[PDB]
Amino acid sequence: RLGPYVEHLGLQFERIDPDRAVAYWSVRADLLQPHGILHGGVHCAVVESVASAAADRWLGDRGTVVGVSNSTDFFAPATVADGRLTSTALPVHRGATQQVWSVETVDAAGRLVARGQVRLHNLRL
Amino acid sequence: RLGPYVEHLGLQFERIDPDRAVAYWSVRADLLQPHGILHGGVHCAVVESVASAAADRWLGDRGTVVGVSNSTDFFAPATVADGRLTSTALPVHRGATQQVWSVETVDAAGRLVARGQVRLHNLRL
Amino acid sequence: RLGPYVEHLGLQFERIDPDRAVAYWSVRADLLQPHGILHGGVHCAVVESVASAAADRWLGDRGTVVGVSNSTDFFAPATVADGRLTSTALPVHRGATQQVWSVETVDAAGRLVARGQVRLHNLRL
Amino acid sequence: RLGPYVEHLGLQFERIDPDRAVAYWSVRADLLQPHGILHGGVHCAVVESVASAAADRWLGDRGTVVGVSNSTDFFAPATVADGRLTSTALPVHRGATQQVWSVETVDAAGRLVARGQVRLHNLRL
Ligand SMILES: Cc1cccc2c(C(=O)O)cccc12
Ligand SMILES: Cc1cccc2c(C(=O)O)cccc12
Ligand SMILES: Cc1cccc2c(C(=O)O)cccc12
Ligand SMILES: Cc1cccc2c(C(=O)O)cccc12
Repeated sequence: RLGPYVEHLGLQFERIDPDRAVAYWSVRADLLQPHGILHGGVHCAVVESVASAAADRWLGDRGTVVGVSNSTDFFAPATVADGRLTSTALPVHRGATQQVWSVETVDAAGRLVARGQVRLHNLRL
Repeated sequence: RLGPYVEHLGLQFERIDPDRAVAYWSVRADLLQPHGILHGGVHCAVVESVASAAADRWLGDRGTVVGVSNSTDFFAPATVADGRLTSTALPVHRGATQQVWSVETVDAAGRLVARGQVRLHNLRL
Repeated sequence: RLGPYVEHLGLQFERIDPDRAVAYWSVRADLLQPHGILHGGVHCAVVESVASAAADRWLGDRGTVVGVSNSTDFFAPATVADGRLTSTALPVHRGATQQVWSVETVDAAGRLVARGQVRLHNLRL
Repeated sequence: RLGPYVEHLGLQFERIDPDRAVAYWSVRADLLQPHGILHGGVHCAVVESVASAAADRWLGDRGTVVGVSNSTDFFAPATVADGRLTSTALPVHRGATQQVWSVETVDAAGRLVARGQVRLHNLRL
C-alpha cells in the first residue's frame, strides 16, 4: 500500500514502525544514468519513499502526510556490482504540523552510499 | 543518450545547451504515491535529470560530471489532471571542480510546482 | 527595526519591498574564521537576514514570519580585500503558510560569492 | 584558535576530536531577531563553527578545510529563557576531498532546537 512508484523502485520493506522504516533494494540496469552508475534521482526517490512511509505510519489514524522537501547527498557511485542496499529512516523531529526524517542508504559492508533528509507536512483530521 | 531512467521518467528534452536545458513531462498513474499525487522522488529525479544533462553538456569534451547532492522543494501537489509540466535548468555556478544548477518545474499556467538545486563534481580529462 | 544581530552583521538595506530586499555589507576582521576568510556562518546569517526582512515585509499587517530552514552554498572565499558585497533576496514561493526566498551575495564585479534559500512559516492574524 | 567570529558567538568547546566536537552557548540579547527569539543565522553559524572545528581537527597536519555549504533546520524558537544550548557535531562522511558533518543543537532537557549539515572541502598538502 505504498503506491506504484515505490514498487517500480523495487523497494522491499522489512519494517515500517512509528519510529523507523527499513527497506532493501538493488541497483538495476533500468535505474542507471548514462555512465553506468545509479541515477542520483533514484537515491532521492528511495529516501523519499522510506521516510514518508515511516512518517505516514507515525501519524497513523490522526491524519496524513505530504512531502515538503528532500535533500539527498550521494557519497559513493552505485552499480549492479554493489549488491543489496539497505535504506533506514530515522526521525529527527515529529511534531504537530511538521516531520523531518533522516534516511541512510548503505551497502552490505556498511559503506554509506547516500543520505537524505525529508521534510513532511501533517494533514491532521 | 541520457540513460534508461530518464526515459522511464518520460522526459522529452526541447533543449540541452551549455547554459540551459528544458524538458517536458507529465504526471502518470505509475508515478504516483498512495494518495493519488506525484511521488516526491519523481520531482527530485526530474530535477537531477535536467540539471545533469545541462552540466554534462557544459563540460563537453573536457570531462564528465557526477552527481554530488540534490535539494528539491515541492510547492504544489501534482496529478494527471495538471497536464504538461516544464522543467528548466539554469546555472548557478560552473567552475573547475564544481557545478551548481537550479531547476524549476512549472505547469502550463506558470505555477511553480517544484524547484531543486543540484551540485555536480567535474571529472576532467 | 531588524534586531541587534542584523546591526552587528553590518547590513545596510537599500530596499525592503514585498518582492525584493537588497543590502550591502563587507567582510570585517571580526567576521573571519581562523584562515583569514569570512566565517561561513556569516553568509548564512546574511542570507537569513535579507530573506526574512523581505518575507516579513510581504506578510505585512497580515501576520508575522518565523524562520524554518536555511541552505546556503559558499562559492568563493571572501576577505576584507574583496570590498563591498551585495545581497539580494528574491521570492520563490509566497503562499498561505510558507514562504521560500532565494538570496544571492555578489561582489562589485558580479562574482557570485554565496547563495542561499530560506524557508519561512507565516504566523497569520 | 577558532577565530574572532566564533568568540563573538560565545561558543565554549568541551571537546574537539577527529570524530566529535561539543560546544556550549546561550541565547543573548545581542543575538536576537526583532521578535525576541534567536536570529536563525546564529544557529547556522553555530552549526558551521562546531562542524568545521571537528573537520579541521580530523584533517589535522594533512591539510586544511574550507566550508562548501550549510543546511540548518530550526525546530523550536530559542530565547534567553531557554538556558544553555549544547551543539554536537558528528561525522557523516570523511573522505579524500569532501567531509560532511551533522550538528545537533539541544537544550538542557534534550529538546532539539536546531540541526544542520555542513559540507567541507579538504585542501590537502
Ligand atoms: C547525463 C548525465 C551525466 C551525469 C549524471 C547524470 C545523472 C545523475 O546525476 O544521476 C542523471 C541523468 C543524467 C546524467
Ligand atoms: C505513503 C506515502 C504518504 C505520503 C507521501 C509519500 C511519498 C511522497 O512524499 O511523495 C512517497 C511514498 C509514499 C508516501
Ligand atoms: C577552524 C575552521 C576551519 C575552516 C573553516 C571554518 C569555518 C567556516 O567554515 O567558515 C568556521 C569556523 C572555523 C573554521
Ligand atoms: C525581521 C525578521 C522577522 C522574522 C525572522 C527574522 C530572522 C530569522 O529568521 O531569524 C532574521 C532577521 C530578521 C527577521
